[PDB]
Amino acid sequence: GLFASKLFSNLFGNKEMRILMVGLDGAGKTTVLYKLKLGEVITTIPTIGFNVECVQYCNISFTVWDVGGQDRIRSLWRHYYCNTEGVIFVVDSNDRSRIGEAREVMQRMLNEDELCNAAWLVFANKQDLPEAMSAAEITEKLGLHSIRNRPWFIQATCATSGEGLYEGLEWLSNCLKNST
Ligand SMILES: Nc1nc2c(ncn2[C@@H]2O[C@H](COP(=O)(O)OP(=O)(O)OP(=O)(O)O)[C@@H](O)[C@H]2O)c(=O)[nH]1
Ligand SMILES: *SCC1=CC(C)(C)N(O)C1(C)C
Ligand SMILES: *SCC1=CC(C)(C)N(O)C1(C)C
Ligand SMILES: *SCC1=CC(C)(C)N(O)C1(C)C
Ligand SMILES: *SCC1=CC(C)(C)N(O)C1(C)C
Ligand SMILES: *SCC1=CC(C)(C)N(O)C1(C)C
Repeated sequence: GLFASKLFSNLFGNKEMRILMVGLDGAGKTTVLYKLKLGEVITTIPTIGFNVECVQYCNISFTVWDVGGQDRIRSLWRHYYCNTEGVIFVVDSNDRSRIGEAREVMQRMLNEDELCNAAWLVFANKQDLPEAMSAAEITEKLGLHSIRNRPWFIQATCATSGEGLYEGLEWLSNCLKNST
């Protein structure tokens, strides 16, 4: 009775994963979310609020909400509505000038008690740019090797084409597998 009823409870919980997309106002959170969700790159613009996206992958229903990464939006991050199982931090690779802003911004999100249970998947955007930063530089500067207190990873992605985007959704789904 205890085990059975449990298996019945997962019916309205399993097969569905919650995702969040945020960060800097110039990283390209909107560009990627639309590429993996719509499969095609469209005209992106500064998002002033949040935008949910229903996408299906491997029989699962990944929900990716894209909230403005701007400073003025930073506060809005506390209106996610508690549900995101994993987050997707977008960091511009070709923009070394702000490379510290993105790093410092994620820290604020990572230092939040209200977000100490959500994931932090980092995806270096603008990788398609001829001067796109390598994973070694973005990782080192971000203290990836020095940070082992929060589940976060760095991945090189190109939203303009969408390469590597699929792999990201696959890596996350494996990390939870419900049981986790
Ligand atoms: N070439 C290229 N440009 C990109 C890519 N992702 C974003 N951009 C550029 O970034 C700008 C818009 O990106 P956004 O998706 O609005 O960036 P954001 O992280 O959503 O920031 P806000 O929406 O302002 O909070 C445009 O100039 C796009 O061309 C990418 O993968 N490749
Ligand atoms: S997830 C698709 C979705 C739901 C609803 C709000 C009903 N709209 O029709 C869109 C397509 C945005
Ligand atoms: S979720 C795994 C999946 C199902 C199916 C369509 C049968 N394919 O084999 C993949 C691996 C895409
Ligand atoms: S996280 C707050 C909230 C959301 C929902 C899943 C509907 N829960 O029932 C509560 C009210 C705790
Ligand atoms: S981040 C999840 C959460 C918040 C807080 C109340 C600070 N706790 O540490 C839990 C893990 C319950
Ligand atoms: S989140 C990492 C992950 C989940 C689980 C399937 C439980 N495994 O232990 C790995 C490490 C693959």
